[PDB]
Amino acid sequence: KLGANVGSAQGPTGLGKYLMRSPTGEIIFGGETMRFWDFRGPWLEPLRGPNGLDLNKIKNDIQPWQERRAAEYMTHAPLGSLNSVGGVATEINSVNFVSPRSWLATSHFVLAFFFLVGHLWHAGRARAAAAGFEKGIDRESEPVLSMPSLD
Amino acid sequence: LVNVVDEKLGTAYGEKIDLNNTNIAAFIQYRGLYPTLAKLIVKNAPYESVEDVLNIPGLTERQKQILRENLEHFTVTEVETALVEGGDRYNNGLYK
Amino acid sequence: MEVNQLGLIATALFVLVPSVFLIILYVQTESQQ
Amino acid sequence: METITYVFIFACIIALFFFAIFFREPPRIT
Amino acid sequence: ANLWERFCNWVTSTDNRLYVGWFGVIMIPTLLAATICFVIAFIAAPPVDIDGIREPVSGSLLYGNNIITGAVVPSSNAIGLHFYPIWEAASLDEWLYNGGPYQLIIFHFLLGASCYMGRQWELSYRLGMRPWICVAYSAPLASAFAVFLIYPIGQGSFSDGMPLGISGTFNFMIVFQAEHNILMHPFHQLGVAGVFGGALFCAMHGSLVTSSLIRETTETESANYGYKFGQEEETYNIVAAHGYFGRLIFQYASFNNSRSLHFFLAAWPVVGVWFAALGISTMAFNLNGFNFNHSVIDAKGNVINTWADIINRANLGMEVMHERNAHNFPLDLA
Amino acid sequence: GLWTFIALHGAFGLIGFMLRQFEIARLVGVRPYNAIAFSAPIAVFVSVFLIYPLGQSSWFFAPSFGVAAIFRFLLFFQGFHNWTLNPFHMMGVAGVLG
Amino acid sequence: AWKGHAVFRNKEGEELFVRRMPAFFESFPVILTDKNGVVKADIPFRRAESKYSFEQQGVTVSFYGGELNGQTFTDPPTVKSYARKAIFGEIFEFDTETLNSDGIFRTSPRGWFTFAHAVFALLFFFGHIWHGARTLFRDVFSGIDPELSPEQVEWGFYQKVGDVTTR
Amino acid sequence: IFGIAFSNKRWLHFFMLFVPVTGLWMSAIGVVGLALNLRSYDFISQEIRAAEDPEFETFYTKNLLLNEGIRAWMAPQDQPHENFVFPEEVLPRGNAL
Amino acid sequence: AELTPEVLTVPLNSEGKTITLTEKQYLEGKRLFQYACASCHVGGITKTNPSLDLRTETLALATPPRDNIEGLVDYMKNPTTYDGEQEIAEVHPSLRSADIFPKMRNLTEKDLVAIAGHILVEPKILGDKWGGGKVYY
Amino acid sequence: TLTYDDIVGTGLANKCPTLDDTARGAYPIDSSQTYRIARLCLQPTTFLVKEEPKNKRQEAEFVPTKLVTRETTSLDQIQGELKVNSDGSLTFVEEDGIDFQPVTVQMAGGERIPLLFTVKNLVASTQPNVTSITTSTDFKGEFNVPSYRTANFLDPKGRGLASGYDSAIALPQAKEEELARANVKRFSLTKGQISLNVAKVDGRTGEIAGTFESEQLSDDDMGAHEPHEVKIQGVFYASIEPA
Ligand code: CLA
Ligand code: CLA
Ligand code: CLA
Ligand SMILES: C=Cc1c(C)c2cc3nc(c4c5[nH]c(cc6nc(cc1[nH]2)C(C)=C6CC)c(C)c5C(=O)[C@@H]4C(=O)OC)[C@@H](CCC(=O)OC/C=C(\C)CCC[C@H](C)CCC[C@H](C)CCCC(C)C)[C@@H]3C
Ligand SMILES: CCCCCCCCCCCCCCCC(=O)OC[C@H](CO[C@@H]1O[C@H](CS(=O)(=O)O)[C@@H](O)[C@H](O)[C@H]1O)OC(=O)CCCCCCCCCCCCCCC
Ligand SMILES: CCCCCCCCCCCCCCCC(=O)OC[C@H](CO[C@@H]1O[C@H](CS(=O)(=O)O)[C@@H](O)[C@H](O)[C@H]1O)OC(=O)CCCCCCCCCCCCCCC
Ligand SMILES: CCCCCCCCCCCCCCCC(=O)OC[C@H](COP(=O)(O)OC[C@@H](O)CO)OC(=O)CCCCCCCCCCCCCCC
Ligand code: HEC
Ligand SMILES: CCCCCCCS[C@@H]1O[C@H](CO)[C@@H](O)[C@H](O)[C@H]1O
Ligand code: OEX
Ligand SMILES: [Cl-]
Repeated sequence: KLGANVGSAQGPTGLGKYLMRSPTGEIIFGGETMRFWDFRGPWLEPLRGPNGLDLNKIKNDIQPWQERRAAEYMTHAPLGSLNSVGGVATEINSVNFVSPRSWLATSHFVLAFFFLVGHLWHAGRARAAAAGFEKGIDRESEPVLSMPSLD
Repeated sequence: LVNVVDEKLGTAYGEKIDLNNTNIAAFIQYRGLYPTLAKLIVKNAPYESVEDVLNIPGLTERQKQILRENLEHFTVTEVETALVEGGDRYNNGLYK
Repeated sequence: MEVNQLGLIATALFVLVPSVFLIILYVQTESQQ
Repeated sequence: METITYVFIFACIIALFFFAIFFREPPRIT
Repeated sequence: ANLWERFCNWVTSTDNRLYVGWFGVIMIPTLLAATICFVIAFIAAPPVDIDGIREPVSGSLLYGNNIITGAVVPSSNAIGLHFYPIWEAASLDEWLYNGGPYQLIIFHFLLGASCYMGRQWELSYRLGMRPWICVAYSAPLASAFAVFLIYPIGQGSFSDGMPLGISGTFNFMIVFQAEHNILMHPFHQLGVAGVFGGALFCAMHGSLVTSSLIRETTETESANYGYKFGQEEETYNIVAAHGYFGRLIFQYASFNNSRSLHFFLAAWPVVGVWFAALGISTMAFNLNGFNFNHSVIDAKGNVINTWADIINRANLGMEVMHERNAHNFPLDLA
Repeated sequence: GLWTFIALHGAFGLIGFMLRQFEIARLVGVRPYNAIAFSAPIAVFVSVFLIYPLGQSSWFFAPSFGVAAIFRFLLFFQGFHNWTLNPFHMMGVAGVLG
Repeated sequence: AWKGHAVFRNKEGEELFVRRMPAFFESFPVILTDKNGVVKADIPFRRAESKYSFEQQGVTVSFYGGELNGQTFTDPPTVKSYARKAIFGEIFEFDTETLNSDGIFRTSPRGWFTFAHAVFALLFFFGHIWHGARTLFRDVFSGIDPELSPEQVEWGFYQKVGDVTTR
Repeated sequence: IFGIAFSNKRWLHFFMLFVPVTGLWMSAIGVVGLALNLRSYDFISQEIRAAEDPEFETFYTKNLLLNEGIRAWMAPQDQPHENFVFPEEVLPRGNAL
Repeated sequence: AELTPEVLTVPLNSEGKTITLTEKQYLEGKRLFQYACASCHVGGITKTNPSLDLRTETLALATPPRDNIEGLVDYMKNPTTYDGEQEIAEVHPSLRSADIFPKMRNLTEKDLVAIAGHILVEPKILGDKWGGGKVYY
Repeated sequence: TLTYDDIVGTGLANKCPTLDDTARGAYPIDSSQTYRIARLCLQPTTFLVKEEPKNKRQEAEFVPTKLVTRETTSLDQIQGELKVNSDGSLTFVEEDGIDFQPVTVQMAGGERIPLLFTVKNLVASTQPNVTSITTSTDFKGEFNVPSYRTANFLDPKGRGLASGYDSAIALPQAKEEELARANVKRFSLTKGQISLNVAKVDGRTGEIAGTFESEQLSDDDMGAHEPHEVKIQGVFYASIEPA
């Protein structure tokens, strides 16, 4: 809007400040978000052409609802503190926000992990109990004593 | 061996809005310039002299008044490649 | 790289003097009946 | 020289692993 | 005895100097791949464009690193979470520029170490042991997953995986503090209680057992010769150690039961490190440490700084300097 | 004043605790390895809370007694001392994690 | 040789003073204030919103005493060189060739003496603990009494701990 | 499982005493060094190379940039008695951030 | 220091008339500001366009001037670009665009005044912190 | 007609359109009409770096290199005015487009050569009296090659041009003169030449394609070292349309 030709704007690194190529050539957003070019969303796809982000569509066809949606989503990034201070870790208190996505992902990663542990616990124990040594080694029948030494 | 940006700080560029080099955000410093005139001004750079800014095609009378009112805040110096490449006049990597 | 050249000998001795110490102690332990 | 030193020390450690594992004092039950 | 049966018997044999087992069948080649690639890369790999901005970082010894600064450098930010095996590269030179060795090493390693856990269960079963040593090992393992895999997944790039190097590790920690304020996260704090506490109980137990060694030796010989491998009788007096420690604190803060004591010794650091791993794994999804920035305000509304605010100043230093050429837009959203 | 109060009474308190380890060990008849092991926390406390600021300009740069205050101490040691690069710290980390 | 005392002035002729480097800092920004401590010039990191650059403020340096006595420099790069040195205090000419000096500060014998002796003092504390323990516990150095009665270490048996005459 | 094992219980428990105790003592020595700012701050060879060669980058130089950030951004509030006034323009910052 | 009537006295209009807010008004303004604005304007900056902040000096140099209650209330009804040249209701929350910015729906005139009041008072309290960004955190 | 989902991940996104081999036609130029290049696409296929002799009196040659920064090399969506000159020649003036790509190629021995492959501000003209673009038309022109890094770029010790330290802060009392070249960043702006050989013309659609050769300098790392001469060969596509 300020008059930049975003297609030809060279960033400090030499990669495009706004637009660059993915490792397979698709036109993608620049800066760190180069990692996120696999992202697909209803607000972004109208700017997409066969080769990725289309510079003519970018120049001519960006609608206000897209600007709105991008502003909203950018300012509701799933970053926030445990006491629900929204934003990067260095942000000041003001916005009471943690994304539902962070809550759901973290909760279920924790649960999934502990359930993997419960699986190890109970599978190992079930094996031991079925074989008959979950309460410990029989002193009079210690298997290792019947085994040849390793050296 | 000279840092040309530091050097330019020793010119009028370090005092006023250089129509040929200064990043567009600077135009926020004075009433009426940002974003419309600022865009027109950066787009039609470079300028041989400050009052050339009044010759931009399409300017309304209002816009010319605003410009005339701000000519003292403007300067021109030689275009510095380091300052104008990279689209840096539109976004020079500085935010807050 | 402009490393400090004494580093080499400093490292060598650092490894060798105590290692040798241990080796002596060990070998004369093995040779005891 | 530094590189040679670093890699040498490292190589000695791997050799030491070998001897410590395969040429250890056998644990003997008593 | 047919060939498959013979092979299975050898694989699961309790007579092999190193137990192989079925988990070992996966473990050995993957760990060997990870190890060989790691050694070769640590010594000789050319610089890697970790942050995808055509700014290669030198990790190997031959390219100007010592043991402390050296690293296998994470794969490029341009790759993100894309799978980058050697055969996806046009050449080895490309693969190396973009940090392929990192992916090869951490995938082979994570597989290998998972199988190492499985193998601990497995040998325990062949030997007629109880099964849960592997559960203790799940804590450092989960930690390795957290920093090599989960955190990249959440942040969308292996370029944010922990580097395979000492100084790289420090880099990862500092940036993590900037972006998640991990110090202020209770899971990291529980982690610190886990390892501080584990160290403490390690010295504690060590010192108490050592303090109550039954006299079996003369002063000119190592007390260690007073224990003989496989002897049936205990080598220290747990009743004396208990009398001592019980009087050190009070009687009911001391363990008289060796089983419950040793269980405690297992549980404390394992649970603690589980929380540490969960900290990294949940901050992977940007649920970050406590934020009390400008929490204390005076009657007028002046910010009254607390130590949290000083911490925030340090964090800001880290944030603004890290990856100094990689950001074009004002917020670092991953 | 409370900072020196706590640091000093704390120092002598630690001395007292180790003396207690020796005393009870001696009464009960065990070897004093618990006390000996406790020499390490005392070395840490004395070096971090006393010697370190005594080398610096003032007590100000000692650690403050608080959770976040200690976190600040950590971050300060990274930024000013590059303490993670220190092989003595590294040995400490090996000791604690090991 | 002493180069002489650097006196920095701005275009208005105010004397400016370089903020000296605190011992804590491996590196330190170059900041010049007036006598009242107000920032009047500096060496900017980001140039694009710089207000206090030597070039904007017309900073000069004049030397009094030492080898540069009577001289005044006005070109920004030179002035900035001297300001950089000025954060270290008085400015000296050094021979860096003879020893192939690397430009990085080293501590004095005061530093090394202090370090060595604080460290040895601290380690010898451990020596004291170890040998004191050995002295006072000589009887149990190789281990505790095989016949240590459980009731000597269990509670209440003796009124006084470790005193069998108090059962 | 691991190739080597304890076979001596006394040595095992002594070792459990030895490891963390020794670690803490070592860290203590390092901090005694930091009392005098006798730091392990730099690798001189790295700095010489990096000073001369602007394409040379390691995790060590990266971390120094982080430290410089920490110092500049935290010093004025962390050391109020010094009265550090650091104008925005002198604060070290990468692009955008 | 405290939140005095002096602090709570702000320009009502460009003519120099002033209005004195209540403490309740100011706090309401803070709450409403957090509710409808702070996601972009936390601390008086602008996350989606950092060039324009909410410092009173910036507001004063806007067209038409926004460094007073009427200017800010008008802005929340019908926002313009900084030079007044364009109406930006379609991309900036406003009463005019309460259909596409639904949080603006439950805002009343009274509320707009409170929010305005907060925006004008806060820099009198926080000084450089207001609109200063991370440098002053 | 392919879509983004057909193409994504294939490498096709970095390739220029080709024309059928039937396209040996002729696209008529009406010297009274103004034309436009609606899309100019340059796909490099080879990167050659001029070797640098020791005796300096022999001949320097261009050696082949290995591309290590993947399918991120093509210039595309370049547009600009196509003017008919007094003498019947056509001049393309580049207005805008994705007209640069950082490229790193590697030489035998492992030396990496970064360059800003670009046609920024390309002005290119044909032979005089072009009544029709044909397979014998060719464009020759000049373009700007700005510094590979722009002014904000910070080197690993945090030195830069528009930002950063102005000294080697890790060597506080080193003699500065020896470090001048590394401490003082310089922004180069050089020129490059390019030839476009038109090999295919669809006169019906105004589409042309062919091969190109461009020459330019590589990265000088902001004045820290000498750049290399780079020769770039490839194919190009352009669609002409009346404006
Ligand atoms: C699927 C699990 C899940 C998820 C993702 C959420 C998510 C949310 N809840 Mg809900 N909730 C849940 C289950 C969940 N909840 C349960 C079980 C209850 C009954 C207690 C509630 C009752 C509830 C109320 C009353 C409220 C919420 C609210 C919220 C929101 C704010 C959360 C917050 O601030 O927490 C604070 C964060 C914590 C308290 C962290 C807790 C850390 C725990 C204790 C660690 C435990 C780990 C593990 C289980 C222990 C292992 C031990 C080991 C030895 C094995 C957030 C969207 C709030 C809201 O905004 O509503 C609109 C709100 O007011 N929740
Ligand atoms: C234990 C043996 C083993 C295993 C599991 C792996 C695993 C891997 N190798 Mg390694 N490798 C090995 C030995 C092994 N390697 C050896 C001996 C060599 C020397 C020749 C190598 C040399 C090598 C190179 C040079 C590379 C790899 C790479 C890889 C990764 C990708 C492999 C792939 O795409 O296969 C595809 C998977 C299959 C063909 C098998 C799937 C078949 C099943 C039946 C169907 C799917 C079901 C699914 C797998 C679930 C199974 C669950 C199970 C419990 C039943 C993966 C981590 C690549 C890498 O690291 O990328 C970064 C890579 O570049 N390997
Ligand atoms: C892998 C992570 C890791 C690990 C394992 C360590 C480990 C360590 N760090 Mg390091 N650290 C790290 C990363 C790590 N660090 C990083 C990334 C940084 C940033 C540079 C630091 C910065 C740092 C600093 C600044 C310091 C350490 C120190 C240490 C050592 C502390 C030992 C200790 O327990 O003191 C704990 C304290 C004591 C043992 C003193 C005695 C405590 C008494 C007995 C408590 C009794 C209280 C009583 C019971 C009442 C309780 C009251 C209750 C209500 C609270 C230990 C070696 C310290 C050190 O080296 O000391 C020499 C130190 O000063 N670290
Ligand atoms: C921060 C980590 C940490 C804490 C909190 C800690 C705490 C303790 N260690 C003790 C023991 C030990 N620790 C040991 C090895 C270790 N200890 C370690 C690390 C710690 N040890 C590590 C890493 C090791 C490995 C070598 C051993 C071998 C022992 C014991 O034998 C002994 C024990 O009994 O354990 C069961 C107990 C000493 C009781 C006492 O002196 O009462 C007297 C109380 C006094 C003298 C007050 C001290 C005052 C302190 C020094 C300053 C004031 C502190 C404030 C009150 C609180 C500040 C809190 C903020 C910083 C957040 C106590 C539970
Ligand atoms: C760059 C490419 C590099 C390629 C390298 C490929 C190497 C392949 C050649 C291998 C030649 C033999 C080497 C092994 C010798 C041996 O182990 O014998 C020791 C015993 C003896 O074997 C025993 O051998 C006995 C026969 S005899 O006594 O040896 O004659 C037999 O009876 C018994 O069943 C059997 O177990 O072997 C075993 O215990 C079973 C197999 C153990 C294998 C363990 C592999 C562990 C690898 C870990 C990976 C990570 C390592 C990282 C570094 C720490
Ligand atoms: C309002 C709140 C509502 C409720 C909320 C609930 C919150 C969670 C409550 C948790 C309660 C857990 C009970 C577990 C009992 C148990 O494990 O018994 C197992 C043994 C048996 O005890 C032994 O008991 C034995 C008899 S028997 O086995 O119990 O039958 C006996 O032989 C032996 O001498 C004796 O020591 O108990 C122990 O020996 C362990 C003692 C210490 C407990 C350690 C727990 C795990 C370690 C802590 C984790 C780390 C945390 C911090 C990390 C940094
Ligand atoms: C599938 C294979 C997976 C494992 C393969 C790799 C295993 C390597 C194991 C280490 C072998 C070397 C042990 C020598 C020493 C040795 O042989 O010890 C053997 C010793 C046996 O103890 P005993 O109780 O039998 O000894 C009692 C008396 O000898 C006391 O005098 O074991 C220990 O003391 C355990 C504690 C030390 C264990 C230290 C492990 C350290 C890990 C390695 C850290 C360095 C790595 C640096 C990398 C650069
Ligand atoms: C993000 C989506 C925003 C929210 C939510 C709100 N504002 Fe905003 N504001 C935003 C932008 C991008 C801009 C710049 C607009 C432009 O191009 O000129 C603004 C601007 C303002 C201003 C003018 C600032 C000035 O002149 O210096 C004001 C006074 C303002 N915004 C106030 C405001 C209020 C009161 C809000 C909540 C009701 C609010 N804004 C929400 C972005 C966003
Ligand atoms: C362009 C430089 C002009 C001013 C001279 C630099 C300040 S003084 C300079 O500083 C050096 C340390 O860097 C010393 O080695 C040397 O002796 C001294 O002349
Ligand atoms: O990559 Mn490694 O670090 Ca996770 O934030 Mn964003 O990205 Mn980068 O910046 Mn900060
Ligand atoms: Cl970015």
